[PDB]
Amino acid sequence: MRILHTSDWHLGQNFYSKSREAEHQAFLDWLLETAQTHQVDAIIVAGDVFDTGSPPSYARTLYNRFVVNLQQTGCHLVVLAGNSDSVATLNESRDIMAFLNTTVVASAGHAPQILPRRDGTPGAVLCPIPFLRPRDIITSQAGLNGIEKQQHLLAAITDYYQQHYADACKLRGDQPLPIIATGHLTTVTLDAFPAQNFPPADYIALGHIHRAQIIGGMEHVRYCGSPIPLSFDECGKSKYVHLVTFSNGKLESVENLNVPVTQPMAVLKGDLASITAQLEQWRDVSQEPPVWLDIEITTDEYLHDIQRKIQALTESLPVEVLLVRRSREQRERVLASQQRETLSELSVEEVFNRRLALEELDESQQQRLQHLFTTTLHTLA
Amino acid sequence: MRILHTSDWHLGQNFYSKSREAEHQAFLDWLLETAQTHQVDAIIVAGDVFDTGSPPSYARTLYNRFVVNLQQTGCHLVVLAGNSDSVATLNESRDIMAFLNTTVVGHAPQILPRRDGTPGAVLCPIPFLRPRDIQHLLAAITDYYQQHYADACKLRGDQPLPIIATGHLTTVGASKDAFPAQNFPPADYIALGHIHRAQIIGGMEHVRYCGSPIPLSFDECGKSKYVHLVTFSNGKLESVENLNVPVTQPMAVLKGDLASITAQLEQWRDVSQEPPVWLDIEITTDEYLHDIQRKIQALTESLPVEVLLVRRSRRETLSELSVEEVFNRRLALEELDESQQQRLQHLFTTTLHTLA
Amino acid sequence: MKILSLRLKNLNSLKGEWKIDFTREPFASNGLFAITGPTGAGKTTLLDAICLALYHETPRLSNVSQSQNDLMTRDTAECLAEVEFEVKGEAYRAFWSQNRARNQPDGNLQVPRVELARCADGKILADKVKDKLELTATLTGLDYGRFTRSMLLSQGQFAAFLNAKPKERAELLEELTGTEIYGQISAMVFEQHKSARTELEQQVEDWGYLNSLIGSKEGDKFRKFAQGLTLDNLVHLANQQLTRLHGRYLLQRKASEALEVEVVDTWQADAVRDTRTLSGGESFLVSLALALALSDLVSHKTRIDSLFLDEGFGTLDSETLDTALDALDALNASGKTIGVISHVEAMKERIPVQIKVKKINGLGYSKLESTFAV
Amino acid sequence: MKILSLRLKNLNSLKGEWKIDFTREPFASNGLFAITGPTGAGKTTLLDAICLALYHETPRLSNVSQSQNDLMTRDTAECLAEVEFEVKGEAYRAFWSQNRARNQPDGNLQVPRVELARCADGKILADKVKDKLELTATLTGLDYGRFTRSMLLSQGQFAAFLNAKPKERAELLEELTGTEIYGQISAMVFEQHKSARTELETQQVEDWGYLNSLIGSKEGDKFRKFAQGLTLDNLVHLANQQLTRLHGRYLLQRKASEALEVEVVDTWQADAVRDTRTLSGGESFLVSLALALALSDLVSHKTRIDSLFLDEGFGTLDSETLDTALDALDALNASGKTIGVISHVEAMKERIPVQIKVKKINGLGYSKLESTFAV
DNA sequence: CCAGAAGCGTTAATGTCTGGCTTCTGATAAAG
DNA sequence: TTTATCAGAAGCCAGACATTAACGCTTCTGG
Ligand SMILES: Nc1ncnc2c1ncn2[C@@H]1O[C@H](COP(=O)(O)OP(=O)(O)O)[C@@H](O)[C@H]1O
Ligand SMILES: Nc1ncnc2c1ncn2[C@@H]1O[C@H](COP(=O)(O)OP(=O)(O)O)[C@@H](O)[C@H]1O
Ligand SMILES: [Mg+2]
Ligand SMILES: [Mg+2]
Ligand SMILES: [Mn+2]
Ligand SMILES: [Mn+2]
Ligand SMILES: [Mn+2]
Ligand SMILES: [Mn+2]
Repeated sequence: MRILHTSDWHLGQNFYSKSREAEHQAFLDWLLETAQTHQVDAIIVAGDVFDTGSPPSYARTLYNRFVVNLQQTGCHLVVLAGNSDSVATLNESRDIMAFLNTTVVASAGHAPQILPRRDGTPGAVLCPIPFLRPRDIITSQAGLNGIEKQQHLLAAITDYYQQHYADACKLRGDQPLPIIATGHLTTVTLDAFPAQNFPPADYIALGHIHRAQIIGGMEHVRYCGSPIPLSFDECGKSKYVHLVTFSNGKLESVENLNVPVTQPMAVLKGDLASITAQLEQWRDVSQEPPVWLDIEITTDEYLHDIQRKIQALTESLPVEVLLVRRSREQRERVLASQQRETLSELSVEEVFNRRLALEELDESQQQRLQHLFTTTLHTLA
Repeated sequence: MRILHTSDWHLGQNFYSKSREAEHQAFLDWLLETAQTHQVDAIIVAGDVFDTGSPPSYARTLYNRFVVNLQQTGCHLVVLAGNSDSVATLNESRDIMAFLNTTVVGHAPQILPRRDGTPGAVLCPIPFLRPRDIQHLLAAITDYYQQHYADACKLRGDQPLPIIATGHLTTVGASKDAFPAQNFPPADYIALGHIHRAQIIGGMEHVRYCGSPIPLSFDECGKSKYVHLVTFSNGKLESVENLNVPVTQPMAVLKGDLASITAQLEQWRDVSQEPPVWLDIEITTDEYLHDIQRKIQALTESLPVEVLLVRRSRRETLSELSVEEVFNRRLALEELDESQQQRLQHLFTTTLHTLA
Repeated sequence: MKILSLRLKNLNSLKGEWKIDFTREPFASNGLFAITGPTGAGKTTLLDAICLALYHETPRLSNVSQSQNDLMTRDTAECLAEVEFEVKGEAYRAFWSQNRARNQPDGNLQVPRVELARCADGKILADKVKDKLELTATLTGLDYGRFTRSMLLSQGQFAAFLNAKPKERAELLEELTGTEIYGQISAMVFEQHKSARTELEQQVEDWGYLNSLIGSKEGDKFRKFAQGLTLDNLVHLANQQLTRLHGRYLLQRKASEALEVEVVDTWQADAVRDTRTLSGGESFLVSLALALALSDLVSHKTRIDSLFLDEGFGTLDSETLDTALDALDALNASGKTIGVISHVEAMKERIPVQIKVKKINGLGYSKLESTFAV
Repeated sequence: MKILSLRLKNLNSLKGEWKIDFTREPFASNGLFAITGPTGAGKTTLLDAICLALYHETPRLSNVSQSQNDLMTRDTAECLAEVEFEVKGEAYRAFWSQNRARNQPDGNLQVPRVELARCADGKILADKVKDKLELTATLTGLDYGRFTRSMLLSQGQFAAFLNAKPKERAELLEELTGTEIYGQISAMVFEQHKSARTELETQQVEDWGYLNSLIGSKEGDKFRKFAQGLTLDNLVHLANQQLTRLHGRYLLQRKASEALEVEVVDTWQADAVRDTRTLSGGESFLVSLALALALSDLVSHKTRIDSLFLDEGFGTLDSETLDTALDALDALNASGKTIGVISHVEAMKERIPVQIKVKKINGLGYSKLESTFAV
């Protein structure tokens, strides 16, 4: 039994006043495309299917066109609410979407269901658990502590998974069917989950982590990661919708199809001359999607209108700036001066020299600036 | 041929921070039930469906739970746009609803198939003709119903199917400039929206306003809450039955001074009404509005009712007056003259709608 | 809104965990209660946990976060503050707790945790800060800024309302009653004029005269002409709270563009004089009257049943202080539980219910009674 | 800078030409005096007439000019405050006065006739307003704000110097020393740089700009804050000794930030580094008191001043800290500084018997004091 | 019964500044 | 760990006021 495990779509996310509208749409056809090619029967998207609980109005149309165009294939789909979305937004369309093989289960305490296959045979045992809001399982009491409130939650979700797994043991019975459980949380600053407390399930898809990784050496627990880059630390990385085919009610394979990236992004470190060289690689070559950039300037110089120096570069180029950052975090103040000096006895030549020894500059600009400084002292005299 | 005719639902309506949740939820089950009683062909809603372009998140859940319950009826559903409803609020699931016999709306007309598969009638889906999308504003609306009547006449030809007309607009003559009632194209029926008062317009039976199926404001506390069940005879209208909806949330607009009000307050004493009865008390004194409500909260606690508003329709506060009058009060030190006061008055109401 | 209980631990000088309650054998009356103790040994701190657990912002410190948390005492691992406030019959809870990294007294400061739980069902409503503040605004009906001037009254702040910038006071007035459209129109009209001026870089007359009349950034002009009526409503409640409190003065809205209250001098035959020209005792009593009226303006929407206030009674006169205290007890004929913290020994003889705060003997901390310890 | 005599007429509730002198026998004894009475009897007015006369500005009001004389007692024609004081051994006299229109209780408020004259010389040293302001600035050595946060401390405003924004603290610290040139250097850096950068509508403007974020640009700020840090260190070194003379609770030290701030230190803890915004009320009053004394003692070398007028804040202490603070103030009046204090605290009766005890006329709306002072 | 002077009360040019406002870099809270 | 979002700071424009300088009204007051 094949399943496509993605998550973290983050639909309708504004990205420094830019959108991921066509950036999702050119993925969502590809996700629809690889379904019939690999003959999958039930896609799972485990979490963060919206950015905010009131998404923009097109951000449903990217999602509503997805669920109708799935019905050409007739393949099932499970949608789990993540931490990001308001639960009341996904339960807007829980009841109607049962007509379209789309069990969008938003709230906690839902009943375990049986996945069908393409021929109509039951394909998999599903334990759908969306992101547990802490209100939906635990009640607060008086007399608590600070740390203890986090630990009391952690035991509650743990025995919720032990309870929700035990329902599947009655529902599977004696048939050789695989157990698929979802969730939107973190695992192995003690705000995480211990994976040994996860149930003895056959495969547990998960979410909330954007780096696609195995966790704990158990291959049947896979953070599938985002299908597209949403940041500039993992921009140059790759994205993998997890393909898990099952064999005889057990696990066969974990295939990782890459995603064709439609919107190119890159990050640059260093100083302005190093940014000047890294901008030269886009000179002759052309880009039909305008490439975005992060420019982490680690400069020391003053650099009058540093956003204009960037703006002076990329006028006749197919490169788009989107952000620009500098290490403007530094301290500057007079020391103790051996705890004895008076300001009337120190001349202006001293405290100006006392102010320049705090920076990096050595020789050439210094003998230029001190002439520039002493012109001001004389032009009042 | 049975077709239900509703209009102006205004779902998720803010009502002085009180809700219209249980009003609709005790209506929507009743709505499909009468459709389940009489085995309707199709239902049409004549706009003003949601409240605003950004409805609250619960307001869809009544609307979708209506539609999934409509699938156990097998009846066609046609949803018309309104004046307050955007395209983007109804381009949300414009093709989700295609798989559930639910056509939603610059569109070609269509046929309504019956429960047994036969083509039943002819519909002219007419959303709100925005002048941003279409004297001159009166010019294009007038001939469009002549433009669409030939689209209505020639789509059937010699077929014995009745035509119904839709729309969501305003009409001259109907008590609460507008579309002329005498210029309507003589189709077999005209359903129409945006008028929350239920009445026949012009004296022709085939043109109608069914009003709102629920009371919206206190002032509109009329008992004439109807849904228009129409019947067709092989291409012609048979009749229209006005069906009374049940009431669930009673209101009471008490007027006068405290002498006449407190006498009316004992009418709801010891009756133990299971929904808290709502009020629009209209006091007529010269006392301060922030302190006249001090006596009321003790008087309303004993009764099983909940007050909603207090007004003096005759000092003054900010929760009493309207935006033009304080704007007109702000013209005390401003030279209104002739031209200057007219432009400010006309450009002001433009500015107030820009935030609307 | 009143307070049903309070818990804290290692807040400031009050080391260890302590928990006072407002449904016990003391506080069996709804009378006013005092808090004595040596000066600067945990006295405004018991009234600081009330601000902290409910709005994360003390009167003294601007904000507390993972950075810049001066609040919790040195060589302690965590802090917490927990109230039980009741509106309209139903209890609630709040729980702002913050630990240190690896429970070490010299470590980093982790992300703060909040609850806003219900006390009857036990269920919680907003486990995140940005939802907890806006779900206390719905609940109490009063925002943290409103709470600072219309409920609690901090030390050396009684100059809050009457010595504010007119934008500040007008904004506070627009947050209590009325609607935010009355400045939103000004903001939108400033956008209209900015657009019609960036075009032209009677077209002047489009947003020229109207912009000059009513229209500025963030709702200045028209919001002030709006609150120029709500102030004229509020001054009457100020008068009615004032005459039983201090009969020498009446208030009056001055007919001006910047809304400024104005004293009417009865002992000088209706002399008019500006409100900054008041004595210390008169300014404290008029600010008390104005805040009590300010709470009783939104009393029709939300009942506001509590009023804590710190030292202004050394500032008052020892003869008319008895008149002020008897008027305060006359305001205790409602359910307004009125907390008072000061040092006047005759006043603390008048106030029976004393939460005594014993300062430690050179330890460097403070304590409380064994009834409230935990 | 020690006031010798004060003479006012219709200040607020001191109707009828009330004068005091500190050359009188009860003030000639030591130089420590208290004031008591019912509230609103004009104690702040009595401490207000002197700053009105020396600067035409009060802590309560804003500006008493031709318009909006809110000071003057209701329904009288003229109000005037006049002072004879000393600097460097020799005496001077300031005289501020204001009429109504036509000697009537109401009318057009006229321009305030003022003067500043050397007493026992008959020499009108200053006649108009601005000349009087600048001449008493150079002749007293104190500005307006330096009077109202280092010598006179008004009630409820003692947290001004501790909790001002660092611009209007760097202002006071700049003016306190004779180093006001930085507020011209750093302004002229912006004057050169904005001209050079509007000349581009050039690596030289880049060097001007690299100076321009290395020092202050408009007003003083940056270079000014960098410069007064050493004077703040000198001031907290003085105030540390001043405060441990006062109460052995917290030391002070400067802090490593651009903003000219002072952190406190806890002797009992022995390792405390918190900001001053979380001090207690009584310790904040003692920090403002000792800090003001240190600021006054810093300019000891030129135009040394000897007076202190604490309006209120002693109620914020108790019989366990107030007594210690007054016992330390006794060491200051044993020195040449002659302080004064408004107090409602009856526990300071045994401390200070030298009173300017005032009275009210039965709730009529005026006041009076001992008729041995009145003319 | 009064005119000159002396002072007093009045208005018209100009210098500082308090208040929007805007442009910007800094903090804060949240999803990896 | 990074990304919207608000919050505070520094600088710019400007009208509002403070001040100074000049111009009639009243009043002793002398014959
Ligand atoms: N960072 C801190 N940690 C612990 N205790 C502090 C801290 N800052 C101040 N304190 C102490 O907390 C106490 C608070 O004084 P308090 O009595 O609450 O103020 P007030 O006198 O204005 O009511 C003071 O004794 C002070 O020494
Ligand atoms: N312009 C004025 N007209 C009439 N009365 C005034 C005026 N200014 C002040 N007062 C009276 O003078 C008193 C000033 O009291 P204040 O000296 O401030 O008291 P404290 O010394 O306690 O601060 C107040 O009672 C006030 O009524
Ligand atoms: Mg205190
Ligand atoms: Mg006083
Ligand atoms: Mn996500
Ligand atoms: Mn997530
Ligand atoms: Mn409508
Ligand atoms: Mn309508």
